[PDB]
Amino acid sequence: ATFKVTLINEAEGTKHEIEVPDDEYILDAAEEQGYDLPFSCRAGACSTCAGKLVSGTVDQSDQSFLDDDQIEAGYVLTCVAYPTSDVVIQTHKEEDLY
Amino acid sequence: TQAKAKHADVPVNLYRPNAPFIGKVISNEPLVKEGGIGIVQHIKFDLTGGNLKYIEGQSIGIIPPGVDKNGKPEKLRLYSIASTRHGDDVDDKTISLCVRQLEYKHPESGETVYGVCSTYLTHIEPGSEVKITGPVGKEMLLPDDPEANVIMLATGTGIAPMRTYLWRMFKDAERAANPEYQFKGFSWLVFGVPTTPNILYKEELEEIQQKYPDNFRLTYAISREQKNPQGGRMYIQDRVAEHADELWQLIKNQKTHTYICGLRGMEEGIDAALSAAAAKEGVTWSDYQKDLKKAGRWHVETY
Ligand SMILES: Cc1cc2nc3c(=O)[nH]c(=O)nc-3n(C[C@H](O)[C@H](O)[C@H](O)COP(=O)(O)OP(=O)(O)OC[C@H]3O[C@@H](n4cnc5c(N)ncnc54)[C@H](O)[C@@H]3O)c2cc1C
Ligand code: FES
Repeated sequence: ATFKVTLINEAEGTKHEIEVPDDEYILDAAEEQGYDLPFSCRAGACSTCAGKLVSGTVDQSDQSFLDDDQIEAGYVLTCVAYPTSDVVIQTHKEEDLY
Repeated sequence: TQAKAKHADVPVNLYRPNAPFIGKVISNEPLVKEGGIGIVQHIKFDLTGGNLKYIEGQSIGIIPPGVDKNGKPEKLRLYSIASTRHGDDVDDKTISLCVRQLEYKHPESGETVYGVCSTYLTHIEPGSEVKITGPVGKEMLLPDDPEANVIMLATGTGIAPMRTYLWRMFKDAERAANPEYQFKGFSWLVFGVPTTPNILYKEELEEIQQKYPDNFRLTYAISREQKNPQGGRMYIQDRVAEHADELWQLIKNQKTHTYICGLRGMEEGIDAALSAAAAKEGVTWSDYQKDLKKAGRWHVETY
């Protein structure tokens, strides 16, 4: 499928609605969609691209940089998250950890 | 954190950046011999001074020293435990790491750059104080069933987690240190690497070979000195492709589990292989694989 991923931002007040195929990390999609996203290793191997889910679902089977307690809240890594659903999510959520 | 331990039996995150555990280094020996490509070195920390717990398949965080290079405090860099839970000395006080030196020419100025952390570890000094972060892993847990079949597709320093898998399985010591797990099943490791002398842990994984013909099979992929009949250097994807039918046969078993680890981009070639060999029996490997993650039988960690 190809689900809508509305990028919301707690600051400038962004609710940017984007479309993401079933086979593309949430990062690359919106990123090349006219939206410059925060990131670093782009390999599920750091926190730069951290995200805090609001409503929706993704797939986290390619990670292992990955606290069961952290992920239990709804935290995502945009550079490696496949929309398992229509996903609302807030970016720039890397300071919520540590 | 620190005292954060009250639930489950899997040691996960009994230590946090907000409560580092300054483990200390015991040894630090090469793993790529002369002729090899790059620097990859075995690093072993002592655990005394803390209550650090873990098992085989978990990840351990290392915190670098430094407060001046990008203004802010250094950040975590995660690594996979290269050792059983008991540690590398078959006790409970140690733990081993598999770290490659990261270097690349600058995107712009071409200057070779050295990753802060691994460049730290690789040149690390015995008894050099190192801050460790508790374990953070649950997607590469090793099942307690000796009967289970452990398929292991790793490249480069992705040989970490299979070492803990294979060590516990086939290490005499641990074999006696874990009487309640005498592996009688059949595990299979496909190992991709540029050079023979790049073959990390070769002279032990092969010792495990001649001793357990029936429980361990061992396939190298050496691109720089191995060619498929179609005239193309040997990558693990190429080795999988060669044994696709075989391998596909395995995972269709009931308790057969798969473990892939190593640098990102290894998984695409391998999904293509199983796909073709599985489609012949009529099935979408994407769908079949789609459902094996739910059943907890397909385990991927690629960084
Ligand atoms: C679960 C997990 C397990 C891991 N296990 C291991 C392991 O066992 N052994 C191991 O060696 N590593 C492993 N890694 C990777 C390791 O955690 C670090 O990501 C890696 O060692 C980088 O080291 P560093 O901190 O020295 O680099 P850093 O200082 O963080 O710098 C790396 C940074 O360089 C930049 N960059 C990198 N390459 C390029 C390039 N060519 N051009 C432009 N920009 C670039 C990026 O900003 C990148 O994040 C694992 C990763 C994870 C997530
Ligand atoms: S940019 Fe490092 S995990 Fe996404």
